[PDB]
Amino acid sequence: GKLADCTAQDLNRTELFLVEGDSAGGSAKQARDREYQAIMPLKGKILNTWEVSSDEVLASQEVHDISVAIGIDPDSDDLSQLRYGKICILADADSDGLHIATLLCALFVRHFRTLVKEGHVYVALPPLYRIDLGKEVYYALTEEEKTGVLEQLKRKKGKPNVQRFKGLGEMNPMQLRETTLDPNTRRLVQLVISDEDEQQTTAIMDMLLAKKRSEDRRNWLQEKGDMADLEVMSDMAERLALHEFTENAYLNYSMYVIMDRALPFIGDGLKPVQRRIVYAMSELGLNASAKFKKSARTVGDVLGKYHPHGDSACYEAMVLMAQPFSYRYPLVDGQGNWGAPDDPKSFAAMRYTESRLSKYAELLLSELGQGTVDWVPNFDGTLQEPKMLPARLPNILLNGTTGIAVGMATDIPPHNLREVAKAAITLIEQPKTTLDELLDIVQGPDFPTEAEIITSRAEIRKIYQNGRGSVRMRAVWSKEDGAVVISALPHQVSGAKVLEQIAAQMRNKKLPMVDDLRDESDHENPTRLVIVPRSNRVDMEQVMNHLFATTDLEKSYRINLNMIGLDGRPAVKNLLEILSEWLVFRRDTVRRRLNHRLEKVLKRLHILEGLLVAFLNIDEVIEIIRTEDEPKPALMSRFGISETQAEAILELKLRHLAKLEEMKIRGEQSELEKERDQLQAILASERKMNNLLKKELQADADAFGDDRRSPLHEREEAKALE
Amino acid sequence: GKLADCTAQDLNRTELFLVEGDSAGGSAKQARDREYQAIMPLKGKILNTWEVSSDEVLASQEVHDISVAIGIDPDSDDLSQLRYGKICILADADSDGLHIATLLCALFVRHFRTLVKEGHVYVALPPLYRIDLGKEVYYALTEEEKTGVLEQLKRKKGKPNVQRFKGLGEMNPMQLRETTLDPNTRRLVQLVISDEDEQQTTAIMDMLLAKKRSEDRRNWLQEKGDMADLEVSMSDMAERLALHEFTENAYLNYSMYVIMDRALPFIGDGLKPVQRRIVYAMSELGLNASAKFKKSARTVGDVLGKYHPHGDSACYEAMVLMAQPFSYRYPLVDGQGNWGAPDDPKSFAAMRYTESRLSKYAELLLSELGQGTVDWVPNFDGTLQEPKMLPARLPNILLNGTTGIAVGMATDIPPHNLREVAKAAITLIEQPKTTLDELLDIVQGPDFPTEAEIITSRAEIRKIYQNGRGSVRMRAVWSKEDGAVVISALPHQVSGAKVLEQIAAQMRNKKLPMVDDLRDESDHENPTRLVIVPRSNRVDMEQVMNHLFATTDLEKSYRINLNMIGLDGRPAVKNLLEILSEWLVFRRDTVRRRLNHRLEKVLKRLHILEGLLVAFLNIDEVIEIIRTEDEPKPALMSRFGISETQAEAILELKLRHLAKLEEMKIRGEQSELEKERDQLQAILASERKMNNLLKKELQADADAFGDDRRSPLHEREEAKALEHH
DNA sequence: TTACGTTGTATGATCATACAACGT
DNA sequence: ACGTTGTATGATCATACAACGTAA
Ligand SMILES: Cn1c(=O)ccc2ccc(F)c(CCNC[C@H]3CN(c4cnc5c(n4)NC(=O)CO5)C(=O)O3)c21
Repeated sequence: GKLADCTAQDLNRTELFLVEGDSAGGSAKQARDREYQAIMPLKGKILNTWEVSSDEVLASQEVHDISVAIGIDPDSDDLSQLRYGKICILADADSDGLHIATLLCALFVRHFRTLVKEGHVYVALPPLYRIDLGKEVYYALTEEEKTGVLEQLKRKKGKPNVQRFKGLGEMNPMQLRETTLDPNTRRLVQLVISDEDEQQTTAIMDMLLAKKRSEDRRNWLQEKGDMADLEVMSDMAERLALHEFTENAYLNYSMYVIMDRALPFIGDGLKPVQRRIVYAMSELGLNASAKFKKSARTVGDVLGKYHPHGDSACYEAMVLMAQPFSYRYPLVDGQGNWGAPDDPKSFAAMRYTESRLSKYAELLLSELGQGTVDWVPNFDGTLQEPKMLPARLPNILLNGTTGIAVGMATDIPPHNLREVAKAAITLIEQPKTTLDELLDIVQGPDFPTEAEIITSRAEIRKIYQNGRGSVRMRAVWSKEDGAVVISALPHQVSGAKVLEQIAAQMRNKKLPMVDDLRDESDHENPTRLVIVPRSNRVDMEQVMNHLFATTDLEKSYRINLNMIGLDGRPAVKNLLEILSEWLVFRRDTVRRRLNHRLEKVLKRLHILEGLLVAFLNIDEVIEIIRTEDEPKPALMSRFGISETQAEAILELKLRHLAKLEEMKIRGEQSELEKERDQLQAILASERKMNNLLKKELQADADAFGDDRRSPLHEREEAKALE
Repeated sequence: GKLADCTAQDLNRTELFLVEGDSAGGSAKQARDREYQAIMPLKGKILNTWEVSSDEVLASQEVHDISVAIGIDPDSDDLSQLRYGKICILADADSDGLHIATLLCALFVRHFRTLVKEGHVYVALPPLYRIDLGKEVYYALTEEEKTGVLEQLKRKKGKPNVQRFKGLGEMNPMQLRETTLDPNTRRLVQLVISDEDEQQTTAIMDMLLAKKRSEDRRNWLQEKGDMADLEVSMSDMAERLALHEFTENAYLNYSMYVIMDRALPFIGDGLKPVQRRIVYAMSELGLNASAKFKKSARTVGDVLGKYHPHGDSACYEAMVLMAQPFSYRYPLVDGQGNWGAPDDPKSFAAMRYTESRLSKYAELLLSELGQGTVDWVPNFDGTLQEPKMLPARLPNILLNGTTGIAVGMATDIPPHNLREVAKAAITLIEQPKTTLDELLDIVQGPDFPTEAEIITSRAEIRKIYQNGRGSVRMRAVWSKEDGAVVISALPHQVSGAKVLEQIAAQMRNKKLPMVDDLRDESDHENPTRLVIVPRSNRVDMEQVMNHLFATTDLEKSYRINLNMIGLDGRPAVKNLLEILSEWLVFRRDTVRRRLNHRLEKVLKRLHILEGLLVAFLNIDEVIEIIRTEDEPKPALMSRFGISETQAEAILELKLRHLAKLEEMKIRGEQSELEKERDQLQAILASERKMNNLLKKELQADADAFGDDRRSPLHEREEAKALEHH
């Protein structure tokens, strides 16, 4: 039993539901009104059928099963020949479910135009959130309706307990039946194109799901976001046009992917999943000095506390943060099979691996508790998570992330820590610093390989001025004992792949100067593959140039400095803009940290003053406590003391009545007064704060920095043979 | 995978390593000596190859990959020269790894006996424990001397720790190379079946790896357990070993681990270790019955990273089984999401799309956990503590029951009614010399979580509960409406869809031409409603029902094997009287421990209160001593004849407590604690008082958690109707 | 009369997609 | 044309082990 069939052929009311996965499929099949309804499970996502011919959809198995399970052949039939009466799209209310629904809708448009023109295609409106503040069960579908509860929430008892349905599997079968399956209360919407909106629907769908219209999708997203800035409805409708449903669903999915899935934040240089992973690891006490713990617990904590997504993506992000060959400055230190340079994805499983935070990760979490960043409730509302991290160094450039989203993408390469820190310090010293001065300090990307960067300085200047660009890297080809020994490989290049590519040269004998191909790599020499050419009359250097031109020993890397800025909007920024925005972020975080410490110092100083007042009149204070029935107001009135100070006096212990504790209090008061003076002076003068920032950056660079790994030297274009 | 072949054909020294999986495969491939060694991954276990013919081993991919990767066809001969000289087994030192090694050894002996006689079979001895103090690489596997190289760290920093390395994944590739792959430090052992002991080896292996002789292996296990007051000065280093020793020891270890830690429940809490770890981790997560639901992914991660060193899928399956009402008579887990269906129990969702919490019944296992009721043991990493047992207020081993299969033994404990078992326990406490028949007058028998009917006679049930082993039978519950048979209840673990398919198969084959309409009128209001409409009112529907019972799944049998781990720590088959008596002993022990814990707390607090009152009487002198003496504790002890803990309590008193209201509160606390101490000592001093308290507690638990019997017991005929010319 | 199918903790892996952007 | 980079949507397979009941 792969699908679910009914026990009736009456086309009047027979219904088929296309669900996301068998996790929801089980709930749908157990909650179904069989002989009336049917459920068809799909193995995950489907394929964009807009840019594929109607005769060529015979490769995927989900759509093949749909075609066998549906009367309509994939071509434009228009005949009735229908198995199930009503065809419904049952996709989860999350943005990813909306994307799957949009893909299914595109498939239903390019191949089943009759099923929409006749009016037999329906879309389910499943809820995503349930609010239970009492006997006031409330359901919502989107975050824009999960925030309208802040209106009728005029209660001070019975706190709301929001529950987010992770798709449909989280939903109980009876709840799913009542919301989206039982016709007496289900919110099914008939999707109609009609002659009035046929052209409009075709135009919008072509704009959305086209491989070449991505520019017009960027324009669409920009325009809608801009007019959303101005104005951030559901009228309980039984029918809707495709041009509205598909447009809204793809807008939601694109915005979610752009701002919550694939683009990093300028401050911490992390995508949301990475931030949640690091925060959950910190909350587990998995600091660099702690003992290793199973990655399974970390993944479970991330999924059950902050991230409502899959296991595999979280584990892949963890491995990427832990792999030295993927991250220039890894955030995770691991024990076990954490991948290999030739096969990065050959890592073990969360049951057979141990993980801990790296020392570098301290630069993202040292100031987390000192009111530095804003915090937001999690999906269930039972916890709080940091929206950002107090990055002491600009991790967006030191490590860099590569990601692809809807409309946009990003390919930020890593850079050297010390050089970027020096650039930031120079920018602080001279705010009106040109890009060229910074490029004289950073010189460009610093990949985690000992290979060479061959792109010219002028091209790098163009890339760092316009943002977009491409860099190129080569190999080290130094000769020892008359034999060529390759010691360093380009980034994301497998030695086995290079050997297999060279084997094409060996078999085709385009260059018959070779005499063997062996890999003598060992633990002492990480990569040692020896290629023995002819004698010393052939000038093998040009043959190496040809090999660079043909094989993967010289490769290019895209650069797209696209990120979410402090304004909350994606944008492409140059080196100067990135550094300025990160400096603003660091100044803000340092100000918040200083204010937090100042508040703590002032409160403790007030308490210490009250304690000293109590110590001066200890006998009278004890007499008042032992004689007066309400000693707190009496203490407040007699000594002109505050309620918090009176409570501190009342909470003093007998052991503190000794003179040594009084001396300790006096010393603490003196030190805290000096600290308060220093903090107030720093917060009052801009130059003092700039000096503090420069000192912190220099100290962090000296304590956590390292030398450049990939030297930058200009090289020729190579290329040969024709 | 792609067998990661080497770049050399020298048959003299080429080595192939069989690993347990690509998780360990990556580390092995990174730890390999290039063209000197090779690694072939295996997808878990393969098969017991002892009782399979030499022509039936070659298959699609399991044995075929090994045979191709080695060249030697399993023909007991043909020792050619194709791929690799030496064949090595790289299995983890854990009991499952020993099982894998035993299976591989069976495959290599029953079909490649020449490859062992000539000497080409080696076993790796990888370490399981790691001490990580310094920058001096340490590896060693052992259990008798949990010391050793540790002691050579009396000149560096750091305190002893423990790393269990899981099975192989936790090892770093370089660590794997140093331990079991690089010959300069590798500890490989050549497995040789000497010609002098071959007859003995075949005798042992036939005892071990036989589908039918495995049953009577309990005598081997029983003897080894009995001879526990003996132990091998260790096996030291031999550089070579006989299979008769290696296979016997490995299979003994694996069988003991499966019996006592994987498949048999403990008599006290009635739980297998994985279930206990799940429940404990849920309790430590605050997932009480009154708490909010949390994602099962977090629970599984906690179980795997804190207490259970095994796979996630098995843990999730056990959790789902504990949560399904149609699987557990008294479920321990309450869930939100797709937690399965009675017709498709394994159709549940995933731990990312489901929420879980402990059930109210689970309180009966954890309410007294925080006291001194149970023993605690360090976990695998040594950074936490785990309860060896749970303070079961009721005998969950009989109320819920578990079914499991292990090496040598198995167990099929059926569920029972809570109230009936509680009444039986109360009667046993009242009359210790109560016969089995008297208990059976209260306990009617098993109580499955279905409204179906139990048809086995009372005498047969008595025989089952007297001899332990037996079999029970259940028949569906059906009712006639409008002259048509309506089935309302189905037997346990029976899908309605399966019954409908079976009856439709009979209808299509026209075995029963008296039928006229087989319909499924099941709905949410009525869980099971299967309607059989016969062709008219002259058809003997009773005989057709008897035929269906004899032929379809409407009548099913259930094995009963009351095998469990007793308080002695040894598996045994126990009868109803033995189970009840042993659990009563366990409950008495736990209650005594709880009372002693509360008594100790009460006495310590009374001591502190006495010190506080003494301080209150002489507050001025105490304050003067504190303000004048640098070390006030000995001075207070000398002046007031007071204890060190009392002196510290006086020093930790707050100024707000110096008021008269706090003194009155302390005096009231003292009076209440004196009464509590008197009551606890009276209960602990008299057996009759403790027995009365136990009866009261059992009755209260039965009244708060009990329910009526779900499966009535009514005797029915043998059926066996129709199917004749 | 002899071969298959369960129950349940365990050993373990593999399959099809979206989405932007450039080099081959 | 294809093949990558990486967070995301959802699943699929081969076994051990005891003990009885179909069932062919
Ligand atoms: C994992 N595979 C393979 O290799 C090979 C083939 C294959 C075929 C179909 C499949 F469908 C799967 C996935 C199994 N089904 C996934 C479960 C596991 N899981 C989860 C979550 N969080 C965890 C954890 N497991 N494990 C821990 O230890 C703690 O964290 C879920 O939520 O769905 C497969």
